Amino acid sequence: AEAQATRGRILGRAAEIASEEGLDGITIGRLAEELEMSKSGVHKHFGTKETLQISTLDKAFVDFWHRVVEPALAEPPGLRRLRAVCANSVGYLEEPLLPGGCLLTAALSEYDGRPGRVRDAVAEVWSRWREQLRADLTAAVDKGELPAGFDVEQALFEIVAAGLALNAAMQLQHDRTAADRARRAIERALAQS
Amino acid sequence: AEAQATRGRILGRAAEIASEEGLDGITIGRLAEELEMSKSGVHKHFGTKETLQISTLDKAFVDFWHRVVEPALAEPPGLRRLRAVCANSVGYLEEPLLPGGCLLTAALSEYDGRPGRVRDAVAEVWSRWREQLRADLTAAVDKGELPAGFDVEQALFEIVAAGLALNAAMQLQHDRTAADRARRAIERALAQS
Ligand SMILES: [Ca+2]
Ligand SMILES: [Ca+2]
Repeated sequence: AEAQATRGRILGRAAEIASEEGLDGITIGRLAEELEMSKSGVHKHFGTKETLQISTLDKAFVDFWHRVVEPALAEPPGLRRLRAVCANSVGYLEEPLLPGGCLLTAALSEYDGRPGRVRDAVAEVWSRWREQLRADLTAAVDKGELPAGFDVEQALFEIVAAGLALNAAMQLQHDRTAADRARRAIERALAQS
Repeated sequence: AEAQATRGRILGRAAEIASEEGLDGITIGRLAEELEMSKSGVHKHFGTKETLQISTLDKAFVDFWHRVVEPALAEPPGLRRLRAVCANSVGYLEEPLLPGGCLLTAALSEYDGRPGRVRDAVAEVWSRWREQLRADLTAAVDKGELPAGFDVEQALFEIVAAGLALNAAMQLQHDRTAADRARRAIERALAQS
């Protein structure tokens, strides 16, 4: 079952490629060529390019979650966990796992005008991410760490916005100042949203 | 010189197509087929697909500027002009000229990992937009409408971030609540950044 290793090789290379070229740059044939494999050998892991595209998206999300959310679980729900998650996500955006930055953020713009199975998977991922942030904001109000009338969705909007702007600045401008601005924007989100 | 009209037809259809498919979905052959023209007839306006791609980006930016910035010039520089520009840009994002939303925002994610002439043009456009916002923030401090130690680049970061998040929410989620959140995020940007 060194298949599991081969699968990881495929998905790993696909995430790298897709982070700069887009998910639609991902075909069975492209990956066979990149890894000096037969198309047959790729096809036994992933039947269609859409399956490969979705599995690559999922893999990248798993790697992100392991770097960003899992380390934060050593903190209690609420502001403690939220601050940890946000510090980790900023870190991940300023030093991405993939050469083209955050694949989740890029897939968002690539697929929002592309109705179908891949876009539905992008929506699913973004939904889980937003919920992880929202749960800790909600917990923080519940625990009295934020005021009773605090607007959870406003703060969430602004926190996600900071991430999107950080990724754009890093990828387009190589602007390393954006991270400190994202950090400040996240604190400001917590102060009256 | 009904060529000028033909050019507008080409660029118009190209902006529509690119807003959902990306700028890399733009070829001479695609547009010839879309408009029932010869490739020859397209090629006399735009020699290469990169020229066509850049001209389409520019056209879309011109249309945006005419809807968003020009109407705001009836206001004095500073907060008056800034609020008008931001209200217009929010309006444009909730009711876009193109079916796939803001082309400038999409090109940003499409081309940041694609070094070359198109990406350089995307950078140029985004630079002009950021400067239009920055000039009015700077004017507002200069006029004493914002406090003396107000951080112009923080506010700018957060204002641009709100636009990026609004476009993502509109395009992916059809979430019409995002506009009111963008509006609130822009006011909050002006309050201590
Ligand atoms: Ca929940
Ligand atoms: Ca200037």
